[PDB]
Amino acid sequence: LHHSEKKYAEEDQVQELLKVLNEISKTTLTLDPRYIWRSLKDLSSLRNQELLNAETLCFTVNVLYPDSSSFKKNLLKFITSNHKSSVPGSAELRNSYPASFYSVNTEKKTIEVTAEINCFMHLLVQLFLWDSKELEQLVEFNRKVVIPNLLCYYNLRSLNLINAKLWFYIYLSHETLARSSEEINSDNQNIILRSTMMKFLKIASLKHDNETKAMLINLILRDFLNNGEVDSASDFISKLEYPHTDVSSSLEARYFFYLSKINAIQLDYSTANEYIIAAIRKAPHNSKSLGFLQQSNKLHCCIQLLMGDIPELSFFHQSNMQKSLLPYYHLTKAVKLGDLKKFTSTITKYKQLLLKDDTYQLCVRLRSNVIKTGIRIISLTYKKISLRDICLKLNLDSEQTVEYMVSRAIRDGVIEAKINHEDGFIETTELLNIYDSEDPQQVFDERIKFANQLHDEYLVSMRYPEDKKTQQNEK
Amino acid sequence: RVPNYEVSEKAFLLTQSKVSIEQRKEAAEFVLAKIKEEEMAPYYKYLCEEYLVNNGQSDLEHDEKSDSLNEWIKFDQELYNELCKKNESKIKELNEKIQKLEEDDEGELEQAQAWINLGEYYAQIGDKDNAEKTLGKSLSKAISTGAKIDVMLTIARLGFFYNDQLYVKEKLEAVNSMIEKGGDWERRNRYKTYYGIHCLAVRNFKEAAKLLVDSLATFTSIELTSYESIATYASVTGLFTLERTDLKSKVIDSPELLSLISTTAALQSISSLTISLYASDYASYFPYLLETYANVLIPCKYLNRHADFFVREMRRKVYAQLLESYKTLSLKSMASAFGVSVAFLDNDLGKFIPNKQLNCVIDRVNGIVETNRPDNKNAQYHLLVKQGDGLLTKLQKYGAAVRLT
Amino acid sequence: MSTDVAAAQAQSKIDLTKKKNEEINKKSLEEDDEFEDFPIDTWANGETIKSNAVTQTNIWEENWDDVEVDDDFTNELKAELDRYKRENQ
Amino acid sequence: NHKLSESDKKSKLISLYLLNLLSQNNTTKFHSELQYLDKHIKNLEDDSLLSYPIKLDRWLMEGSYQKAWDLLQSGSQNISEFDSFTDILKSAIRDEIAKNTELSYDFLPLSNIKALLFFNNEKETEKFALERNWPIVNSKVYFNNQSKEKADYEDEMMHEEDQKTNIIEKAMDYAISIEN
Amino acid sequence: ILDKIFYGVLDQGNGWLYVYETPNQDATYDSALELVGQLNKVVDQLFEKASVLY
Repeated sequence: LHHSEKKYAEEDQVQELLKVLNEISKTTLTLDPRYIWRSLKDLSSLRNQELLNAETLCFTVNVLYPDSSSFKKNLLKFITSNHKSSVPGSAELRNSYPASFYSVNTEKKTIEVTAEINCFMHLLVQLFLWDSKELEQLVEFNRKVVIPNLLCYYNLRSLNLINAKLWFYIYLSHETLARSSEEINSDNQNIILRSTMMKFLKIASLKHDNETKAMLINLILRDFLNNGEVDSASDFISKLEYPHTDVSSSLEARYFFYLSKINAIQLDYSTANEYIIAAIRKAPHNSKSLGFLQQSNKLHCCIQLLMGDIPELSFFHQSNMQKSLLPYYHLTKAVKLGDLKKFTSTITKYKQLLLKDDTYQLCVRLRSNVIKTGIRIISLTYKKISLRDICLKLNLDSEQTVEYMVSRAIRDGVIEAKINHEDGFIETTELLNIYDSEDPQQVFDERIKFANQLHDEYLVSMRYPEDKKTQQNEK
Repeated sequence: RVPNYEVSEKAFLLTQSKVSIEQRKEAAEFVLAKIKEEEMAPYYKYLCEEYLVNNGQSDLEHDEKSDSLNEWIKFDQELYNELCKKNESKIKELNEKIQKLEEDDEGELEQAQAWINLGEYYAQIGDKDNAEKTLGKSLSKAISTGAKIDVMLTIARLGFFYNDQLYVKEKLEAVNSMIEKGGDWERRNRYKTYYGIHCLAVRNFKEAAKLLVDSLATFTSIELTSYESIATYASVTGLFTLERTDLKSKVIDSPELLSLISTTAALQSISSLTISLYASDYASYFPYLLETYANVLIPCKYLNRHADFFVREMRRKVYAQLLESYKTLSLKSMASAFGVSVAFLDNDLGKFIPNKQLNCVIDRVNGIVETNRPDNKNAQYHLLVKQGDGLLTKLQKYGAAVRLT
Repeated sequence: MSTDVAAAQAQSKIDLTKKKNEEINKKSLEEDDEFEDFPIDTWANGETIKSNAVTQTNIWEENWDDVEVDDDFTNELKAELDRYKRENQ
Repeated sequence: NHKLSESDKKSKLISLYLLNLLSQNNTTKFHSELQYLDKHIKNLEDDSLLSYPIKLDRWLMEGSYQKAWDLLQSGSQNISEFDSFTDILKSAIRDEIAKNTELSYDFLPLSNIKALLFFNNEKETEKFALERNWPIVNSKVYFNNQSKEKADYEDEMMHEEDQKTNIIEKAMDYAISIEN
Repeated sequence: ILDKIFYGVLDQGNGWLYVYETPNQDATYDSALELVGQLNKVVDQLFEKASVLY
């Protein structure tokens, strides 16, 4: 009745698990098991949410577990216990297999290939928590059990890629739990979490398993960003060598996004800009990825205003995000006019929203940038312009004061002018004729190398699957 | 059919209340005469939907605002009753005739044609939903490809009639598909005129120019707003798109524009401006700019979206051409040429210069205007790299996407 | 819901079973969907999204307006005002 | 937090710590510390002296040095131990504007130099000009000499082949990639 | 000058006419704009083909 549903779901898990199990027995493989595993990842979520909650319990009991069943059952008793389908034929069989973990073979103990099955059990329970959307203690129980289970053996290459996804969910529930509410107990537990992250990474270094390391790098960077220890993060990003190999296109997207935040705080607005446009192009378009994309687009707009580049007006209208980016739309206009008065009003008015996204910190820095941007307009519109006239437009107080502002802004060399003190005006030196200079040479040189590197990336990718078709039988 | 386009145009004056007082008054009386006679009562109700607390409202069959400067759109409860009477009676009689034809044999010709006649009655009175369905029956039945084009066009007219651009957009795509299959030139001329006005309502007037020059040479008047307005549309797009020389040869390659002479206020105001740009009159130019705003842009359905857009762009052009021809000017003289004061003149210029579609700078101490636009090898270089950057980007994402899969 | 032109990014990646759950994971990481929280937070439907014609809904090609000033009022005054200074000189 | 970790002394002590970092003249560190203070007290014990180090950072990044000099001037009515970072920050500003004026000017009279470097004594202006290595001869500076030095210093450091970037070398690079 | 029938520019900063008689617009550089123009069309069509792989 209820058992029928559990049994349909159970069989689903087993075929994906059985397939992989054969693959890793021939020699540990990475990307071929990963493809299967990634599809199973989605499946477990859609069945668990929509269909029962002791549906996880049935599979876990049926296989030979090391303690995992005990760990699952505690959670369910609390929310109203289910003990049904722990009866023979659901606690006696270990699920039909040919010999790989077959019921007879396993009970007799000629084999105990519990290994992959144990990893999959961890994934089911962790997913089921996130699907339920419950935090506090349920999270703490998940963290305590699974972390030392995996570290009392040196994982083989194949098992290791599974446990990176386990490290993710533990961390995410913990982080949001701290962001639920300030608690004196939440606070002390974050030091506990911090320690484990870096230790996981060191294991991932030893086996040079590329996707394990990359995923772990993301979590460390996220936690730094939330605690405001960017100082501690500057060092960390300097000692990266990020793999671009076995990764998922989701891993690569997150990575470039994290550099941009750190970069912005280190007043790297130049490399930050490429990195955020890069992150979006790996990242899928979907409503499933929307909260990721939002934060990326907010980050991008602000980066441009800090350059003085000024985002397009177009960016805000054509996106289906106009409400979320609504403050950024008004910031773009504020800097455009050079308006202190508008700008001060915009960032106060929207303060809290900005404060949630942790971009409130970036916005206050734009107060300088209204002044610098104001002066770049003024040097374009007028070749020679009195000191007083400038004061009218930007609501300034003295001639001497605006002279300091321009003096500093052209030390950054944005305005491309030079100040006449003795005559009372500011005279631009812009006249181009830079096609008589050697400048175009440099620019052309860079484009060519980018083109050549695109060839190299065509080479590594194209011929690699060709080889495989000669290897496999299809004649 | 033909009556629709006149009614809408006059109706747009009631939609606005930034237009002239005597003009809006006149337009209300015309619309009311044809509400009685031609059944334009469903579309009169459509006007209040387009408000709900907005000016131009006064309706008493719906929401009122006599605070509005329009108070000549007011409904009557005689009107509400006249609506309901004619609506029901006409649908019932006209339909019964059609039912008989369906009973009788021959559906290839007789029945499809009979269904066209329903969709023309609903087209007339401003029912879009009811027109679409019944002309949906004509298309279902196999007929001439030319007729199918004629019918889609009757439907496309109705989107401008309500002034909903999305409805046109959709429908003119089906016309483009069937225009080649018929291969008729009769309605090829119409299609360009329709599609011209869709391009006019959106910001691409370059396309609009290319379709509407064909419409001068040959005009197809049924179901399409009258030929003096079509001149006014060609002239609008002409000023925006072209520059002196091109503009001059366009309106001498159209004899008809000159021989039609100004015979309506909108045509007069646009044509005065056309001459002065290409003859390089600046003196009387600056007043004509104001006249076009008043008598073309706001009264027109499609250029009322372009009232602020046009005036902003048109000033760039007139300045652009003068500055390109000069290394330097004096500001006071440049102000006099147009007919403004010195200080006033900067303000307009000073929005155009940082967008950098005017490529100049202004000394305020010498009082000279410097022109430092490259027009050499340096300009071609500056343009090219933007495209070549674009090519880099296209390859960066597509490259990644195929390699990962 | 996509950023800028939707079809340009719809072709870049379509539906795949591998990445589908991973799309959720990134969104959950940032914490919210961030398009449905802003209306709750403001506690009324905005009027700053109706700040321009395009900002609420854009079925046009961007004007480059974001300041939207009728320029016929100020020009009319410019013409006449200059005329008077000359006449009373 | 919410058990003797929030303290009166903590608020006072963060105000001073922030000032120490800013006097190092790395704003890079400043913002990173600043991010941490958001999650902690910055709206919970509000800003009224934790406001001061941020306001100062803003007036230097924009480069309004009247507002900056003003704030430090009013930070000398903060006689307890806050007056001890103020002197370092009045010194730093003199150097900042002296870099700026290389770009802005090539000619200043002595009177115009005196105002900009925030000196009230003529001998003090001439004192800095010797040590900063401004050639003020006949009461007029020639900043273009000074730009040459700073540009020349950027070249002198050995990287120098590919910093200049040889015409010949570009073509060679292009060639080998095709023939790889 | 607006025709560019003799090029040159009218200088009323002082009241002169500069008389240029020199080529404007280089042929080679121009056709490179069209070359990029074609390729920007072409990569879209490769991406139409690559929709099979996605």
